[PDB]
Amino acid sequence: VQVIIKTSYPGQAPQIVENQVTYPLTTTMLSVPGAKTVRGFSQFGDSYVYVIFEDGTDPYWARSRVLEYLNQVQGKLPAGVSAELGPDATGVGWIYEYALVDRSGKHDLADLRSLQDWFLKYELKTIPDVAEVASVGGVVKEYQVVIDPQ
Amino acid sequence: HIVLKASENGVPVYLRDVAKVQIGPEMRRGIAELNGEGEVAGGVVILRSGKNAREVIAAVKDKLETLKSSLPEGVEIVTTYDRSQLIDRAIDNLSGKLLEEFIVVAVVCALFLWHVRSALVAIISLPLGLCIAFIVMHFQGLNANIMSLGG
Amino acid sequence: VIFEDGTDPYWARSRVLEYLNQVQGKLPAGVSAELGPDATGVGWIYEYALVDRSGKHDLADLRSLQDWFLKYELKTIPDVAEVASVGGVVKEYQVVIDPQRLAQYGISLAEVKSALDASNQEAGGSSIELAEAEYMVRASGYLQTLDDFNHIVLKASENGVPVYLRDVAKVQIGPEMRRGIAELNGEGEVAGGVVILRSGK
Amino acid sequence: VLTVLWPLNKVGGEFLPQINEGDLLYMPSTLPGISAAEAASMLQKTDKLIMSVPEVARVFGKTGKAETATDSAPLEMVETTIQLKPQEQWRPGMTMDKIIEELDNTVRLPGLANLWVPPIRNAIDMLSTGIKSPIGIKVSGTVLADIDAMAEQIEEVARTVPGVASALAERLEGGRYINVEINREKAARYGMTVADVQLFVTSAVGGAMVGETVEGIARYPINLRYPQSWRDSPQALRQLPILTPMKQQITLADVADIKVSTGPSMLKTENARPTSWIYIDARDRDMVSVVHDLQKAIAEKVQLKPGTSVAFSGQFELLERANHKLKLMVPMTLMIIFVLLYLAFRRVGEALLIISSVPFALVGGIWLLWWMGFHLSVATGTGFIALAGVAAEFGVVMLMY
Amino acid sequence: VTSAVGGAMVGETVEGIARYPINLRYPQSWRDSPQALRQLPILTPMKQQIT
Amino acid sequence: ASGVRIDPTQTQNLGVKTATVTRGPL
Amino acid sequence: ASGVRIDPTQTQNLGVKTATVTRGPL
Amino acid sequence: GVTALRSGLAEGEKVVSSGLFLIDSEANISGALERMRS
Amino acid sequence: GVTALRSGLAEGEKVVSSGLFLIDSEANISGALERMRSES
Repeated sequence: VQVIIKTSYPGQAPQIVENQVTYPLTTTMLSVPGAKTVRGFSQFGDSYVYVIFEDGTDPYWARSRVLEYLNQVQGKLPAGVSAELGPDATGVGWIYEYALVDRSGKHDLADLRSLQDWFLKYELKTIPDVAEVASVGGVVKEYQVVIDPQ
Repeated sequence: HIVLKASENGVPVYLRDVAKVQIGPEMRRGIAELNGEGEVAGGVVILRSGKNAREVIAAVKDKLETLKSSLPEGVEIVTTYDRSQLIDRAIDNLSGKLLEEFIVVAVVCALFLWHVRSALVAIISLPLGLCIAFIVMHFQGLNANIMSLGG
Repeated sequence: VIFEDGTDPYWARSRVLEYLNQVQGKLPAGVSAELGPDATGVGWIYEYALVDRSGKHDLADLRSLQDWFLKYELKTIPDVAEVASVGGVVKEYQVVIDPQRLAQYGISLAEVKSALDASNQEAGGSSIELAEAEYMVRASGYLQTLDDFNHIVLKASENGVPVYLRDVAKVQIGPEMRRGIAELNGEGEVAGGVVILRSGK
Repeated sequence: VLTVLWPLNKVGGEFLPQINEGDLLYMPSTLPGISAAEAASMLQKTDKLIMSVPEVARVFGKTGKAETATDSAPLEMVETTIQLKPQEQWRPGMTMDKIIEELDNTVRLPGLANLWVPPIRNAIDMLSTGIKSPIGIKVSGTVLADIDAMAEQIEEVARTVPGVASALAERLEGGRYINVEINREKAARYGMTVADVQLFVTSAVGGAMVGETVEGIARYPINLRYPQSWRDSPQALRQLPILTPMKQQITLADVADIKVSTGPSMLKTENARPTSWIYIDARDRDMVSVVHDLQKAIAEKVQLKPGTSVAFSGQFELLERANHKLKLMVPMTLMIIFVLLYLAFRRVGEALLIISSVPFALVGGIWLLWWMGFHLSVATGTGFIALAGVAAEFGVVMLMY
Repeated sequence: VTSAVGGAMVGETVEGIARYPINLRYPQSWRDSPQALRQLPILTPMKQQIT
Repeated sequence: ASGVRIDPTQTQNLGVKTATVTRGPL
Repeated sequence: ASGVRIDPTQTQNLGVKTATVTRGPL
Repeated sequence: GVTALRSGLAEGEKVVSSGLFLIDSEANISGALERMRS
Repeated sequence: GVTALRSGLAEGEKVVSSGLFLIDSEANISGALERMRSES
C-alpha cells in the first residue's frame, strides 16, 4: 500500500528542496499510523515523497491519513509550495502503454503531445478503475518570448 | 502588441520592439523513442491499485475504436505494452493443464477401477469440488489467477 | 472539540477536517485553521529539562538544540505524535531601527521593510549543457551573516554611493517573544521538552 | 537422509522463480552528470541496438519521467519497454536467457550498466524494496561524501564476483553546478536588490515560466529569455547584459562572481536517512550464491566508516524475511500434524511413527529438484509443506491395513 | 504600531533545516510608556517629521 | 564481443513536418 | 598503465567524434 | 509568420518546420545540430 | 564555442568532442581518473 506526495519547488537547489520540503515531509510521514518505510527524493525543483504502509492496511485509510497530516505540515512548507497528493495507483499500475506516430509528416511531436494532453487524456480518464492517464514524451507547445538584451 | 511604454505623443512601445515571439518546445522532462527510428509522444494507462487489469484494458481497447474516426488523418496509434496479452496466455496455460490433469487422472482411475461407472464417480466429483471451490472464491473475493488456480 | 463516547478517534478527525474546508473560507484572508496533534494534555508522558552548568551553552543554544535535534531524533519513534519544546529562548535577528537615522538619511519605515524582504532568498536559473552534462545554475542570496543584514541596500545615488541598512540600524542577536518559561529547582531557567503520546497507544 | 544431503549442497537459492512475461524492460544506470541532450541521443542508439535483435518486435525507449507521480525517474536513467516477437518465431535453439545474452552483449555502450528485468517483476520489486535490480545494496549514512566512498568500494568489488555482469552505484553528489555568487556590495552600487539581480538568472538565463495562455480546455506556457547565445557558457554569463534600474548598462560579473562546483544530484531519503543504492545484474549464477559471495568480498575488502551502514536489500531481503517466518512455521506444521494423528489413532509413539515418515519424503523431493535443475525458493518451499501433508495422509492409510 | 512599537516579525532566515525570525523595532526606549508613544517619531511619506 | 554496428546519427523516419522554400513577397 | 581501452565497435556505435589540438589566437 | 531569407537556400529546397527538435532548456544548439550529420 | 588552454596539452594530440561524457564516465570507473591523479 503506497501513497505519493509530489511537491514542486521551482529552480530551488536540490539541497534546498530537501532542507525545506522533503526532509520535513518524510520525518512527519514516518510518525504516521502504520508507516513501514518512507522513501524520499530531492530533485532540482521537485520533492517526491513515497510512503509505504505496513501489510493489511486499508488503502483508503492510509490515504485519508496522509491528507490530514499533510494539513498540519502544509504550514511548515515555504510560502509558494503546495503538497500535492499522488494518484491512487503505483508504478505497477502501468497497464497499457502506447505511442503516437504520424508517418505522413502532417503532424509532429507537439501536435501529438497536445493531442494526448487534451483528447486521449480525457477520453480515457472517464473509464472506471483508471486512476490516471499519464502522457509520456512528445513536446509541449511554448510561447517563447525571446528578449533582445540590446 | 503587449504595451510596454507610451509617450504623451501617443506613440507606444510594444513587446515586438524588444523581442521576437516564437513558438518553441518546453523543457522536456520525458523522452519517448520508438524502434530506434524516431521520437514520439505516448501515454500510459494507470490502473487503480487493486482493480482488474484485464477488465479495464478491454474498455480502453474498444474506446480507441470509437475514436479511430475522430482522429486527424495520418494519426496512428502503436501499442508498446499490453498486459492483457500475458494474462490470456497465463490463463490458457493453467486451464490447459487443469484439463490435462483431469483426463490423465480419469484414465488412471479408469485402469485401476476397471468398471466404467466406478471411474465415472471420481470423474463426476472433480467438476463439483471444482464448482464449490469457485463459488467460495466469489464470496471471498479471489479472482482467477495462475496462483489461485495452481492451488 | 470533544466527541461523545465510543466515537472512532480517526473518524472524529477526518470529520473536523472536511468541515474545516467549508469553513476555511469564512475566515479572514491571512488566517489558516491548523489541525491539532493526535494526542491530548494527558499524552504528556516524558518531561525533561536541558541544563549546562559549565556555561559553555546558554538558553538559546539549548532551545535550538531542542528544536532541531531532539525534536527530530524523537518524532521518529512510533506512537509519539509530537515532541513539544518548552521554555528556553529562540534566537532572533533583531534589526533595531534608529528613528533619528531614518530622517537623517531620508528613509521611511516602509522603504526598509520592503528592501529587507527582497535580500534573503535563493533562485534557480535552469541548467546548461557543457561536455554533454547538465549544469544547474544556483543564485545565492540567503541571509546568514550579520554583515549581510548590515549590507541590505536601501538607497543609491547616481554616484554609486549606496545607503545600507547599517546606516539606520544596529543588527543585534536577541531573544524572541517568549511564550513558555521553564524553571528548574528554583535555581535557574532552562529549555526543556515533553514527549506527547498518541492517545490510546 | 544422508544421501539426500548431497543434492542439498549442490542447488542454489532464490526468492521466486524467474517468471516469463511476454516482454522485458531495459534499465541502464549511468553516472549522475548526463544531460537531456546526450541522454536522448544515448537512448535512440540503445534502441537501434535492441531492435537489431531478430527476436524483438517493438521497443519503447523512455528516459526521464512521464506526466505522473508514479514516475519519478530522472533524465539520466532510462526505462525502455521491449516487446519480443511471438514465442513461435524465435530462432531455432533460442531461449529467454539465450536472448537476454544477445541483448546484454549487443546493446552496450561505455560507462553504462545494463539491466534486463521483466515489466511486472520490476515494477513490484521497486515498490517493496526500491531496488530495480534483483540484487541491491543500501549504504546508509549521515555524511554524503562518506557513504559515496563506501558505494565506490562496494561497487568495484561487485564486478570481481564470479556471477555479476554489471554493477553500478548511483553517486549522491555527482552533479554539476554554475554558481551565481551575488555580491550585495557590488549590486547595491548600481542600486539593485538581490531579487533584482536574480530575475536575470531565472528569466534571462533560465527559461522561467512567467504565465499561461488559455485556449479552451487546453493550457499553454509562456516564458522569457535571452537568445541561447547570451547563456552558452559560463564566460557568456560573466558578460550577461544587465540594464540596471538606473538605466546603467553592465555585465552580470559586475554584480557577482560565477564559479563551477560539484555537489548533490539528488538526495535519496529512506526514512530520513540519506542512502545510496548499488544495482547489481547477475543472471548466470543463482541469486543466493551470488549475494553470499558479495557478502564476503565486501566484508573483507571494505573497512566501514563511523556513520556508515551497509545493507543487502533487493530480492534477497524478501528471502530473509520469508526464511525466518517459515523456520517458525515448521514447528506449527509439525505440532498440528502431530495432534491430528494423536486424535485419529489415540496412540502415543504410534503417531510419532507417521509424523516421522515425512523426512524420507522431503528427501525424495530434493533429489527431483536437483535433477530437474531447480533452485530452492518459496515456490519449492510450499511444495514441501503441501507434500508433507500428503506423506501424513498416506502415513495413516498405510497403518489402517 | 506593529513594527516600530511592536516586534512584528518581518521575515525568516534559513540555515539548513532550522529557521530564524527577523524583526524590526525602535529601541525599547521610544516605546517605554504611553507618553513615549505620544511622541513616537514618525517620518511621513512626505518626509515630514512628526509624532 | 559483438561487432554489431549501428548508425549513431539521429534518425527521424516516423514522419516529418516539411515545407518548401518559395519565391514570394512579404 | 594510465588510460582505459574501449571496444572500438562500442565507441563507433556511440558515434564518437575527435578534434585535433591546434595552437593559435582565441 | 514567414521570414524572408537573403542567402543560404535555393528556391525549392525542402525545410522541416520545427525548432521543436531541441530541448529548450539547454541543448547547446551548435552541438545539437552536429548530431544530424557525419 | 571554443576554449583556450594556458597549458596541459601539446599541439598535435587528439581530443574527444562527441560522446565525451559516457567516455569519461567509463574512464572514471576504470579508475583511469584516479590513476591520472596519482602520477602527479
